[PDB]
Amino acid sequence: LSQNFLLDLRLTDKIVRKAGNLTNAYVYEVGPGPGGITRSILNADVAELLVVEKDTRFIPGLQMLSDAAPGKLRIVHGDVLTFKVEKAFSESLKRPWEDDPPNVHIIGNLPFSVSTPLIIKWLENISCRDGPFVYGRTQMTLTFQKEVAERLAANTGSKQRSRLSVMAQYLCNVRHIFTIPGQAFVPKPEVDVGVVHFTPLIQPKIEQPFKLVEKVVQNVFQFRRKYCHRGLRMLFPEAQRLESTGRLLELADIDPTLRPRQLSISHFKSLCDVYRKMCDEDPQLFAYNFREE
RNA sequence: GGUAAGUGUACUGGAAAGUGCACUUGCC
Repeated sequence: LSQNFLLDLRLTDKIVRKAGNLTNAYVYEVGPGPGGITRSILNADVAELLVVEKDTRFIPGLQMLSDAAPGKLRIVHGDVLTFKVEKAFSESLKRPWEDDPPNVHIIGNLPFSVSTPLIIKWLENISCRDGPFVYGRTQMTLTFQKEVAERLAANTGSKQRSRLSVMAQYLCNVRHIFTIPGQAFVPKPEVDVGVVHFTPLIQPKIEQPFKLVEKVVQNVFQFRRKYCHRGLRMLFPEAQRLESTGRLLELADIDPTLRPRQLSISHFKSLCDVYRKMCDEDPQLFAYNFREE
């Protein structure tokens, strides 16, 4: 539940500029409380604004706008996590993948406790081209915490280079655009808020299943300041770990003295592609959870 | 020594913050 509100008509209006030209668009907004952005979206001449809101306190104020803008704002009382936007718009709007993005957009100012699990849920959806991505390469404009925004957009060798960097950037073009200060919200939180734009890639930079990249990225990054080989080890049961780790790094041409923050997405394609071949040869390797064995 | 803030720093795929460490400022 949200307890810090963005109501500056200057900042909500600037968020919807960064989403692009929406002048006949079908927009799905997830966050809206006081509808600050909601008002900003409707003044952009969208075709429809679909809006989901769990908190009932905000729905009378959203109806306030479904009448000041008749035939423009569809309201839904619901949970953005259970809600299926795959069926919220017509099949006529579905563009192919190797086309341009569709006329469907996601804009969102969720609580960070909702938006952080959800961006990963949506990243898996991009992988499977289902979910919000039945329409094609649906773009999304979301608010994360200043720090989380930088991790999604971080390049190699930087300090915010985390798991979220690779899980996002291999599937999406990611632009951390600007950062609103906490003082602009009401009441003020003890954090700053970043704004990030996602555009799904026609060809992902790793073509492996999402759960496979997940596992490689999770193990590379689990020991954070150390040699990246400290983490890649744990993909392999102890009995084969010495030989399977050396074979992994050598075939992928990875320097084991590299740190997790130093590995390009190219390095992950090589690690993932070779790890994919190891699981094809040993059908019971992929399930090795080192945490107990 | 115990404690609580603040600052810096490290980490977080469950970040409107949290935790470790260092220093500073107060207190017991």
